[PDB]
Amino acid sequence: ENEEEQNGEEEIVNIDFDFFGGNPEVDFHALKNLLRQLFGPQESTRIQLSSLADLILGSPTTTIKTDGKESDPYCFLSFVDFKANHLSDYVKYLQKVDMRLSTFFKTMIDSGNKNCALVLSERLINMPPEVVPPLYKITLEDVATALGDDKHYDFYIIVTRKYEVNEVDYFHEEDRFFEKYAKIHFESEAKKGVISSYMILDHEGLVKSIDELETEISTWLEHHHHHH
Amino acid sequence: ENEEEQNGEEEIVNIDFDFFGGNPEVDFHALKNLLRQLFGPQESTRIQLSSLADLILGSPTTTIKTDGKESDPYCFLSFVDFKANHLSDYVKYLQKVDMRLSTFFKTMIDSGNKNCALVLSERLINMPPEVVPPLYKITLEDVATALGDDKHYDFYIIVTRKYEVNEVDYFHEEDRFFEKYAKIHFESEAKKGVISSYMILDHEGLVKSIDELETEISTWLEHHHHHH
Ligand SMILES: [Ca+2]
Repeated sequence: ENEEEQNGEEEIVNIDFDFFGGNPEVDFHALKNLLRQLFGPQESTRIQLSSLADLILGSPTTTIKTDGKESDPYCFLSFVDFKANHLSDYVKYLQKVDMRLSTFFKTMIDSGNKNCALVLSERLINMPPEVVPPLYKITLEDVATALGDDKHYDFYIIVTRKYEVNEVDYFHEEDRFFEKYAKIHFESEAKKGVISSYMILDHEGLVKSIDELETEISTWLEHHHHHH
Repeated sequence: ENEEEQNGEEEIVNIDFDFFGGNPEVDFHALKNLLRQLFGPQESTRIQLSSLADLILGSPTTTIKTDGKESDPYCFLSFVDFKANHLSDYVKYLQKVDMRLSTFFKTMIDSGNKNCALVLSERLINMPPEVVPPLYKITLEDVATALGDDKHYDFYIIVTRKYEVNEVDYFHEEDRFFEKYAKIHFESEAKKGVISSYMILDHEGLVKSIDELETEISTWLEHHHHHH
């Protein structure tokens, strides 16, 4: 059939970071395990991660795969809509994390017309951090294009994880910038050296964070990995 | 059948630069046309380019393809062995280019112990120049791995092309660095605004040139496109 198969085509390692929309036929298992990594072994027992993975797969979502469209995602970003999922298990969880979250939802979001995205972002720890700017730009475009009129979310709820080095460092280096612009930031006590961290950002702050995150490599990736 | 085909897999453009060994079953036509571009319309009538492309396909050669292993190379680098091909049409051509190349060949032949690569390097003008450091590193490894003992060629004869701006500029930005380290470098008179340029480098000068050429992006490519 294909005379280039089994004919020296793998002599050179070629690791490519290809971006795909969330695929409900392929991505569920790997997404569920990335959520387990994000929330950690204790909080994973407190969230229905199967339900959250299903929600993600019906939401604006971008994955990164190095082993083809058929393979597992090694990184994803998803913007889950708060108001449309206001009765979801994950919203139920977030309402109980801290009064700052429940107060924000009630007073800033339920109060009026402002829209809130629940950000789910995780990747295997060997994934390069320079994929993050193109990842956010593509997924933000998914929202803006579907909403039309260059609209966007007003606020973003980001859950992430940090660690004690014996000093605290970041699994996701972009969180350094998110923290700089966060309207609200708080963290749980460390457990097994890992800290659960919660940030509320407005859209201006999110965009500023991604701009400040840009490197020569992430700009290169944006030029080669983008919507039509 | 592949259920991920015709299922949203092209929503995001993903341009990747994959590196392959020279493929005699696929690459001949494109290599010959890249040789025509390299030598130009006048000198192409003075070289048997079919014979040269055949020599390239039997030599250490790396190509870059964006459209898969079955597609045409858009960039290649080849090190053709001088001594093994010392009666070839291409050596005959180089001997008559200029007394400065003929004198170098004589000094080499008479030495009896030095090895020289005939470097053939060309790419479509839309290819990004940052691919050049990983392209050279992979092809040099082809030589060193085959020979063992970290051995390498002593000298490299590079034919290239430059152009008159109406000032002289480079089709291959790496030539600016090669020129600074060249054992011998001379150029023919411009024809139709295009200048034929001839460089002889020793291995130390070639290594220094590639190191000077490295950028954040070319180093990124090296980390993701390399031998096993
Ligand atoms: Ca790349």
